[PDB]
Amino acid sequence: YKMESRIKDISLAEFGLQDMEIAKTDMMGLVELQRKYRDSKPLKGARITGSLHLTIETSVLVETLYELGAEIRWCSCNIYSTQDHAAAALVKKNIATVFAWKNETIEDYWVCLNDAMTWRNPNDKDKICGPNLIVDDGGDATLILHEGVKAEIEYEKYNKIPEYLETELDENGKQLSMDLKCMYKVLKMELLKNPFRWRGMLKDLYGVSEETTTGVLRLKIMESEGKLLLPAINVNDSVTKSKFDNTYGCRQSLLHGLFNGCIQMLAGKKIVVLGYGEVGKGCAQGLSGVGARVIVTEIDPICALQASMEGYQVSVLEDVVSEADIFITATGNKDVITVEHMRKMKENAYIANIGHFDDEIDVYGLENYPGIKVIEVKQNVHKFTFPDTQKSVILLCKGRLVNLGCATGHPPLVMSMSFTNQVLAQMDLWKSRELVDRSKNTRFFVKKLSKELDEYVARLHLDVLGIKLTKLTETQAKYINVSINGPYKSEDYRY
Amino acid sequence: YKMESRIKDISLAEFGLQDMEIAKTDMMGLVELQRKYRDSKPLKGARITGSLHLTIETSVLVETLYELGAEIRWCSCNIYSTQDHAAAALVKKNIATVFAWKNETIEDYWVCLNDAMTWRNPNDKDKICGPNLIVDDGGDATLILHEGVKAEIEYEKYNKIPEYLETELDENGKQLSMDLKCMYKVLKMELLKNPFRWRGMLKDLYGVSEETTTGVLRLKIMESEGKLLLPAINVNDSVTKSKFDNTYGCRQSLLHGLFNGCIQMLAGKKIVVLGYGEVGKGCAQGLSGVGARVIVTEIDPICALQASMEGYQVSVLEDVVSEADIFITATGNKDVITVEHMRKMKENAYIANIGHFDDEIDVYGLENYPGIKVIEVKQNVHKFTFPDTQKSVILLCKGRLVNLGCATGHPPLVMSMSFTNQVLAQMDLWKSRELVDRSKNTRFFVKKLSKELDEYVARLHLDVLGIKLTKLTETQAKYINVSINGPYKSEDYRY
Amino acid sequence: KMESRIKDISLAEFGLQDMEIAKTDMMGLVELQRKYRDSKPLKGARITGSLHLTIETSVLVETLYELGAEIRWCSCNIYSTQDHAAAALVKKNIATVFAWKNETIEDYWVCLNDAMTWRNPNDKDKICGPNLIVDDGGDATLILHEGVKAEIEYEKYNKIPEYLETELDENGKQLSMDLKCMYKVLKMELLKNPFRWRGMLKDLYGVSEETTTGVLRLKIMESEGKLLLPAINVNDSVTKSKFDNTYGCRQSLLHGLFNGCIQMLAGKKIVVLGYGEVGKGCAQGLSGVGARVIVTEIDPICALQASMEGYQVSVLEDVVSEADIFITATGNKDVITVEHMRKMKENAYIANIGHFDDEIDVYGLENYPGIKVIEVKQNVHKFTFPDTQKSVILLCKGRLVNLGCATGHPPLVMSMSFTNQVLAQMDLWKSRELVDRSKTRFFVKKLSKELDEYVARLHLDVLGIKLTKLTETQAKYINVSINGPYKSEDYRY
Amino acid sequence: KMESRIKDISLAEFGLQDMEIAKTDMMGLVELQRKYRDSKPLKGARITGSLHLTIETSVLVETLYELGAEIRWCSCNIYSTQDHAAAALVKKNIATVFAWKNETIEDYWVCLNDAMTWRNPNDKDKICGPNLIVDDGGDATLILHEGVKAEIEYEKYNKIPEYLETELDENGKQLSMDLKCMYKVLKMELLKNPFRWRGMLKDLYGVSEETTTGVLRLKIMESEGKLLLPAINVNDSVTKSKFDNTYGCRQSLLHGLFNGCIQMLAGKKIVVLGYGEVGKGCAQGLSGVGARVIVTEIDPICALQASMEGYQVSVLEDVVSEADIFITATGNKDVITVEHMRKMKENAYIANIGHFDDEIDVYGLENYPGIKVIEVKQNVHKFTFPDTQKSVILLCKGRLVNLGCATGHPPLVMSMSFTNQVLAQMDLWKSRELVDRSKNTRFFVKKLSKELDEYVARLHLDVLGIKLTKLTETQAKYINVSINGPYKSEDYRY
Ligand SMILES: NC(=O)c1ccc[n+]([C@@H]2O[C@H](COP(=O)([O-])OP(=O)(O)OC[C@H]3O[C@@H](n4cnc5c(N)ncnc54)[C@H](O)[C@@H]3O)[C@@H](O)[C@H]2O)c1
Ligand SMILES: Nc1ncnc2c1ncn2[C@@H]1C[C@H](CO)[C@@H](O)[C@H]1O
Repeated sequence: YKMESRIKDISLAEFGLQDMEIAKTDMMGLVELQRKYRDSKPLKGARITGSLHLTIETSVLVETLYELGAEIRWCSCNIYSTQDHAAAALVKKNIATVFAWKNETIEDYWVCLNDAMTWRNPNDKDKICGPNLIVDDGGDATLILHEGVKAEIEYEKYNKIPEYLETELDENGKQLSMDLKCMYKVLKMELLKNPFRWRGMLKDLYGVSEETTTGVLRLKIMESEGKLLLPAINVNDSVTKSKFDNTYGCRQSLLHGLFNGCIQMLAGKKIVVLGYGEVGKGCAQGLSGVGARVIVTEIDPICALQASMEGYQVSVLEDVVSEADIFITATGNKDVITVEHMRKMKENAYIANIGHFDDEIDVYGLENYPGIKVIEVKQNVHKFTFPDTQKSVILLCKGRLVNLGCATGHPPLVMSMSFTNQVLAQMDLWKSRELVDRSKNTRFFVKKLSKELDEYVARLHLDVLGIKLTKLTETQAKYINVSINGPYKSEDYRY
Repeated sequence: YKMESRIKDISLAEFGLQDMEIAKTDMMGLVELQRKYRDSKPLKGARITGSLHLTIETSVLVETLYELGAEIRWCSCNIYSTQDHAAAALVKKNIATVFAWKNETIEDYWVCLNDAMTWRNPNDKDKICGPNLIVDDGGDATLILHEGVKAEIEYEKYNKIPEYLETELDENGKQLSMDLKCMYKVLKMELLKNPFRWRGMLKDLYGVSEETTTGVLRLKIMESEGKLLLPAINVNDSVTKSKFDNTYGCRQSLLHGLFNGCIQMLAGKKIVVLGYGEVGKGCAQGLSGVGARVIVTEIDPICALQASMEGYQVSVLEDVVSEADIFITATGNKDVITVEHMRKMKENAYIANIGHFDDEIDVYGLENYPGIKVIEVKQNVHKFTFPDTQKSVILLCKGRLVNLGCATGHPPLVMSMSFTNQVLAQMDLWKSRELVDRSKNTRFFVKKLSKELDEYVARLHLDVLGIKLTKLTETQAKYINVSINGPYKSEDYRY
Repeated sequence: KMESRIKDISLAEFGLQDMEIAKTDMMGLVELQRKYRDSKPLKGARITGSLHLTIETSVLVETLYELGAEIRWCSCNIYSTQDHAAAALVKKNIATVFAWKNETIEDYWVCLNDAMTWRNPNDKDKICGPNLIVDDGGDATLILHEGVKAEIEYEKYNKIPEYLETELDENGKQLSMDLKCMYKVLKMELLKNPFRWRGMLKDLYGVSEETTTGVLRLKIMESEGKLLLPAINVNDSVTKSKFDNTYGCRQSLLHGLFNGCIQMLAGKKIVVLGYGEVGKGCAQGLSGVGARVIVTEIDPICALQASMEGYQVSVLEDVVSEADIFITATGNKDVITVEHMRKMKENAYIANIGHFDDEIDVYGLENYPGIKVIEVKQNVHKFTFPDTQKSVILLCKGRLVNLGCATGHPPLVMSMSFTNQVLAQMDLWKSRELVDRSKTRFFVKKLSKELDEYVARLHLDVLGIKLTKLTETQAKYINVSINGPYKSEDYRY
Repeated sequence: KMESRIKDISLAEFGLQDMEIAKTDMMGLVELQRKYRDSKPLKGARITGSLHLTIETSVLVETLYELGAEIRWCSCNIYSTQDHAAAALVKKNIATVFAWKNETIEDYWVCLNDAMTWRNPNDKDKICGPNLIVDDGGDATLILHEGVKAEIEYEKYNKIPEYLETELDENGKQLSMDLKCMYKVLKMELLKNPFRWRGMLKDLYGVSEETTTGVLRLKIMESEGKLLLPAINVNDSVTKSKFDNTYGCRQSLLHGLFNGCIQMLAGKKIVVLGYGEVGKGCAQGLSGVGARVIVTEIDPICALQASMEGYQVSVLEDVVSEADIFITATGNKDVITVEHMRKMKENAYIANIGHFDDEIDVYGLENYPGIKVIEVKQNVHKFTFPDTQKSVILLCKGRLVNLGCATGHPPLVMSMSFTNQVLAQMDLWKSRELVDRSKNTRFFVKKLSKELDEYVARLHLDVLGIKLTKLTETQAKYINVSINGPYKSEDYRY
C-alpha cells in the first residue's frame, strides 16, 4: 500500500501541522471560512487542482478547500518554493494528493504538474479525467492545458507528432528554455498515451482563479485573442490582494530572502530596485527601513515620479551598473539584467529576482558564458566568475523569486488576505458551473470579485491587529452617498 | 463689481510677478503648454470663469489659459485662500478680471463668485451673458449655476420669489449655514434683475473641469439623477492629480499649515488623522516625518488596514478624544468632530481641517455655544474656552482647509501636475463644443482624461527632478504586451 | 518701559497669550516658577541676556524674574526677535528690553551694550555691570573680553588703540561689519569711561552659554588662560544637545524652508553640510517630507553615521552643480564660497542653520562686481551673476534660517534647554562667594547628570510617558540607584 | 587538550568561501593583515578567546593569527556558533577550537576551560595560561577570577570550599545552571592542581572586552580593587557602540525574528524593553517593516528620546495583555516574569537580545508545575500553561535571538568592532613590560583613543563609496582642530 503522493519526507508532518496552527492565529480569513462553511460544504464534489508554492500558508488554503468539501491534487509553481514540512502535513492528514518538494529539477516540475492535473475516474470504470477547478499562480497549470489542446488539434491534422514539440530550436533558431523543453516532452508523452486527454477535460472544467500579476497578463492575452478555454477570476487585482500581498508582503519577505542569501549588511549600500510597481514599492520601502540607499529604474513616467516623491534616485541601469552593490529585479519583464550588464558589475555584487519567472535576469546566458567558473556558496546561492576579468557576481537561487527561494515567502497575515480571495473565487466559479455551456462557441472571460467581497476580506482581518472601525451615521452616509455597510469607494478608487 | 477687478492691493503686483517666475522653474507642465500652444491659441474666443484658490500657482494657471487665447474672470473658492500679491499680479499685467482677496466675509465671497460668472458681450448690445467654460474647485460655481436654474423654474411656476430663498430655516427647523443664506441672497437679487440669467448662460456653456474630490462627489450625484446640465471633466481622479496633489501635496502643506498656526512641537504628540484616504495618507506620512505619533480613524476597512500596515494605531474618536493632542479632519464628510467631542478634549488641544469644506468640524456649534469665551491668538487662529470646565481648544482658521488658510497650500511642482490636467481638460471641453447640442440632449455626464494624457503630464515634470526614464526594447514591449511609447498599464491599475 | 527700545508695545497682548499657550508644554519652567517663586533664590541678582528674544525666551525671562532677578535683555541675532514677545515682557515690567526684528548691525551692538549697562541701585547715578550673563553665541561674553583688552591697551599707550580705528585687517581685507560696529561701540565707551569694563569684573560672578559655537569660544579662552569669569556649558547637557540641536531643527528647519523657499522639497537633492547634532536633525526632517539628502563631512565617524541612515556622502565640489538646495550646519567658515555659488543651477536655494553667517560667503556674494540683487520677499534675496546670467536665492542673508525665516524651535525642546539655563544661573549665583579676584584662572564646567535627568523628568507628563521603576534587585544587578543616575559620565545616549 | 572539539570538519570548505566573501566589506581587518602580517606585532603571544564563533569572528581569529599569535578559542553562548566557521579555522590550523552550535551548559564551561588551558612544550608538557584574552560577556574573565578566589579559599581551610559543592546560593535559592557548571569545573581543577589559576597570573597581560554587560562586570571589579589584569573596554569605542549595538541590531534582530517568528511584523504591537543603544536599533528596524513599537524605560532621558521618534512609552503591566511580541534589550534581570507571561495573549512571541538569558525568567517558565512544552522548530519552543491552556512562544530559550535564531550582525559592523579588538590586543601586548606582579598593584579599565577610533572609521569609508571632505588651513584653525583630527572633544556624544 504505497502512497501516490511524491514528497521529500512524510515524518516531517507533525512540524508542518504545528506551524499551520500557529499561522492560523493570524489567518482569520481562512479560519472564518472553515467555521462558517464546513457544515454546508459548498465545494462538495469539486475536484480542485492547484499549482501554487506549497508553503505553510498554502497548506491552510488547501485545508480550507478540503473542509469546504473538495477533493484536492496539488503541486508548486516553482522548483525552490516548496516547504517539505508543509507538504507532509497535507499527505499525513489525507487532505490532498501532493506532487511537490524543495529543489526539484525542471523536469520534475513538469511531471508533478501533469500528475496533479491527472484524475482517476472513480465509479465510472477508472481511466483519465481532469479537474473541475484550478488554483493557479503564474499560469503554468493554465498553459499546459491550453498547449495540450493546441498539440492535440495539431496532432490530428497530420496524424503524427507536431514538429515543434520534438525540436530543441524555436522560431528564431536559438535554444528553447528548459521549462519549454520539459513541457513539450510531457505533451509528446501524453499524445502517445491518449490524444483526447486535454480536450476531454474541458467538458467538466468550470474555471480557474489566478493569483499573480504575470498569470493575469497571460490570461488577458488569451481573452483578447479569443483563445481562453475556461472562465477565469483575477484574484491578484483585488484591493485586499495587490495592495497588501504584492507591496507589504514583499517589504518583509524580500528582506528575509536577502538576509538568508546575502551575508552582507544592506545599510549604506546602493541597492537598485528595477521596477517600481506594486512589488517594487514594497521592496524599496523595506530596504530603506534597514538603511539602504535605494536607486530605482522605471519605464513608466508615473511610477518614476512616485519613487522620486519617496526620496529615491531614478536612473537607467547602464549609469549605475558599475557602482551599485545589489540588484533586485521586480519588473515581470525579460532581459532586464543581461550578461553584458553583469560583466560590468563590481566584485561580489549580488543579483536577485523577486518577479515570478527567471526571465528577468539572463541566467541561461550567464551559466553558458564560455569558460564561466561557478561555485555553490550555500544552498541556493552561487558565485559566478568571468574568465577574462576574474571578477565575480553572486546570484541568489538561480534567478527564481528570492523571497520564496531563499526564504519562506510572505507571512500568514497577508497570505490569508490573498487566499481568502482564492476560496471566494473558487466558490464563485463552482456555484456558476451551470452557465458554462460547451455547445455554442461562447468565448470565456476574465472577471474580478466584487468590491463588496473585497471589503469583506478586509473586515475579517481587523481583529488580528486590534483595529477599531468607525461607523457612519445615516446623515453622514447620505452626505457622502454610500450605504452604512458599504461599499465606501467608487469602482475606480486607487487606495 | 462689473468689468473692473476687485482686489486688496494692486501695489503688491511686483512681488506676485517675481514669485510667479520662481515658481515656474518647477511648473514645467504649464511652461511647456505655453511654449507649445501660445501661437496657435486653441482657446481663442473662450470665456473662462474660474472658482479656485487664487495662489501664486493658480496665477500661472490663469496665465497659461490666457496665453492660449482665453478671456478670463476669476475668484477664489475659499474666504482665506487667496494670496493678495498673486491676485495683484493678474490684474497688473491685465491677464484676467479678478474678484478675490484674503479674509473675505461669506457675503462678499458669493458676490465675488456671482461677479466672476457675469460677462458683457460687446457685440450683442452689451447684454449680460455667461462663461463658455468653468474651472471649478469644490463645485460652488457649478452649484450657483444649477441652483440658479432651479430658482428660475420655481420662480415661473408661481410668478414669485420661492419661499426657500427668503426663510433662514431648512426642512428640519435648524438655522441654514451662512454659505447657503449668502448664496440664496445672491440668487434672489438676480431673480429681480433678470429671471432668465442662469438659463441664458446654459446656451453658451460648453463645460466644467473639477479639481477636488468633494466637487467630483457633487458631480457624480447630479449625473446619476440626470441633473448635470453641462459636460464635466473629473481632473481630481487623474493619476497625476490624485496620487500626487492629494497625498504628497498635503505631506508638505499640512505641516506648513500647522507650523504657522500651531506653536507646539509635533514630536511625540498623539495626533489624530480622521480619514485615511488620499489626503490622510499624506498627512500621516508628514506628521510621522517630524516625530508625531499618528492615530487614525476610518470607516473603510481596507483603508483601516492600510493605516495599520504603516504602523499606525486605528481607533474610533471616542476612545482617544480625551488623551489626544491635535486633531486633523481629512474625510470630506460632516460632523466628524462635534461640540460634545470638543468638550472632552484636554487643555489646549489643537483642531484643524484639511478637507474642502468646514462641515467636518461643528464650528457653528462651538462659536454659538452658550457662554463660550473666544479670543484671537493670531490671524486666523482662535482659542475657545468653555465656561463649565474652563478648558480651552484652539481652532485653526475656523475649520477651513488649514494648508491654504494658515499657509500657502501645496508647492508648485504638484500644482503644475494638477493644473496641466486642468488646461488639457479645458482644451478638450472647448474642442468638442460642437457635439453639445441642446435641441437634442440637455443632460450630460462626467468623464476623466485618458491614460495617454495622464502619462504625458508625468513626462513633462521628469527633468525637474533629474529623473532618467528607461526605454523598452521591442522584445520587452512585446513580452509585457504594451507599446514602447505607452500606455504602460491597464485602465484598472492602481499605482 | 522707560529705558526699553522695542518696535510696538500694542503687540504685548498677543505675546502674553502665546506665552500661556507655550507654557502648556514648557513644564520645566512652570515647575521652577511654582517651586522657587516664594523663596526667590536669585533675589537681588542683576542678569543680562543676549539670546533670540522669542516667545520661548520670554518664558525664560519670566522664570528668572519670578525667582527674584532684575533683568535687561537683547537678541543674539538681528532677525530672530519676535516683536510681540519683546512687548509682552516690557508691558509686564519683567525686564528692560533692547531688541526688535530686522535690526541693523550697528543697532545690534548698541542694544547689547545697553543691556550690559546698569545704573548703580539707589546709591548714586554711576554706571556698573551685571552679576550674571545668559549668552547664546558668545557675543555678550566677547564684548566684555574685548572691552577689557581695549582698556588695558588704552592705558599702556595713553591713547585709543589703532586696531579700533582701522577698517582693514591683517592682510588688507575689509573687516566684518560685526567687528566694525563692536569696535565703534568700544571706542565710544573708552572716551566716556576707560574703567567701565574692568569695573564690571568686581561683581561679575558667571555666564551660562547656550550653543555649540559659543562654547568653542569659551574653551579657547579657558585654554589660553584669558577667561575672566566662571562659565557653565549648557549646550553639552544631554537634555539640551540631544533634543534642542537635533529634534528642534528637525521641525524648525522645515518651518524656515517652507516660509523662505516656495518650492517642493520632495524629490529634490538637498545637500546638508555637516552631520553633527544639528545636521542629523536637518536630514531626518528633510527625508520625512521626501527629500533626497546628500551629506558632506570632515569627520569619518559622522560620515559613516550618515551612510548608515541611507544618505549619500560626497564632497560639495562633486554635487554643487546638480543639487537643488544647500543647508550649511557645520559651525565653520567658508563652507560655501562664491566659486561654488557660480557653479549652482538656476534658482538654487542656499541657507544656513549654524549660529553665525560665516558659513556662507555672503559678503563676497553681495559685493561681487556686477551682481544684481532683488528682494523676493521678507529676508529672501535673489542674486544674479553678470556673466552667466544665472541666479541663486539666499535665505535671510546667511543668518540662522529657522529663527531668521521662521520662529525657531518649538516650546517643548526650548523648555528643556531653558530649564538647564535657569539651573546654571542658580548654580553660578549660589557660588558667588568663591569668586575671589585677588590671588586665579576661571574654568568652564557642566551641570551634573542628576540635574540632567531631573530636566527630563519634568517633561515626561507633557507626552504621556509612563516611566518604569527598578526593583532593588534590578538596581543592584545593574549597579545603580533606583533614583538614578542610570548611566556613566561617558554614556553617549 | 591539544586537539579541537567541533561538529563537522567537512563543513570547512563552505566556511572558507563565506570568509572570503565577508572580507569584501571587512576592510578594517584586511588592512591590518596587509600592514602587519610581515612585522608580526603579536609574535609569540598566546591568546584565548570567548566570543561567538561566527564567520565574522573567524576573520578576527585569522587576523590575530596573521599577526603572529597562537590561538585557542570557544563561543560565549551555547547557540551562537556557526559550525562551518569553526571548521574553517581547524582546517587551516589557524587556531584550536572548542565550539559547536547547541552546546549543553555543561559542555560550555568545559570548552571555555579547555580554551584557557595551554600546554607549554618548553617545560616537558606542563599546564599554563594565556597571555591575552578576547572576551565577550566576561565569562573568560569570570572563570579566571572565580578560579583564583576558589584557590585562596581552598588553601585557607585546606579543603574544597562548601560554596562549590551545593545547589543553593546565599539565601537558599537554587543556583543558575551556569554557576553550578562553572563551579563543577573549578572544583575539578582544585583536585588536579590548586595552584593552576594563580599560576596563570604570572604571564597574563590583559583582556579586551567586547560588550556592555562584560564591561559592567569589569568596572565593578575595578572599583572594588579586585581586577587581576589590565583591561580594555572595546564596547565604548565610538566605532563599536554607535554601529554594532545600534545598526547591527537594526538588521540582525529582524533576521532572528524572521527565522524564529513565522508571523507578519507589520501592524503588530511589539514591545521593546530598554531604549539604550541596542533598543534604539531594534525599534528602528521594527518600524522599518511596519510594526508599532512600544518602549519601556527606567531612564527618563532615554524615554524622551523614544517619544521624540514617535514611540509610545509604557510600563510592561499596562501592555502585557494586548502586545503581540516582546523583545528584551535591557542587560538587566527579571524584566519579563512568569506572572507577566501568564497574562499574555495566545501565541505571543518573546525574545531577548541582551547578552545573557536572565532578562526573561526562563527557568521559572520551564519548571512551572504542569507546563507543557513542544519544539516548533530549531531553537523555538511553545509553552502552554495547564490552568488557562494559553501559550507563549519563546525564541532560543531566551538567549540572544539575533545570534541564536540567525547569524548575528553582518560583516561591515563586525569589522569595525573587531578592528578595535585587534588594536586593543596589540596595545595590551606592547605594554606587557608595564605589568609588575611582584608588588600587588591595582589594574584599571581604559578605552582606546579617539585617534584610533577615527582611524577605524577611515578604514571602512571605501566600502560604501563615502567621499570625505578635507579641512583647509583656515577652517581647521577656526574650529580649533588639526586637519588630520581628532575632530571632536572627548565628551562628544555623536
Ligand atoms: N545581541 C547583540 O548582538 C548585542 C549587541 C550589543 C549589545 N548587546 C547587549 O544588549 C544589552 C544592552 O546593551 P546596550 O548597549 O543597549 O546597553 P545600554 O545601557 O545602552 O541600554 C540598556 C537600557 O536598558 C534600560 N533598562 C535597564 N533596566 C530596565 C528595565 N527593567 N526596564 C526597562 N528598561 C531598562 C536602561 O535605562 C538602558 O537605557 C547588553 O546586555 C549588551 O551586552 C547585545
Ligand atoms: N556575527 C557576529 N559575530 C560575532 N559577534 C557578534 C556578531 N553579531 C553580534 N556580535 C556581538 C555579540 C555581542 C553581545 O554578546 C555584541 O557586543 C556584538 O559585538
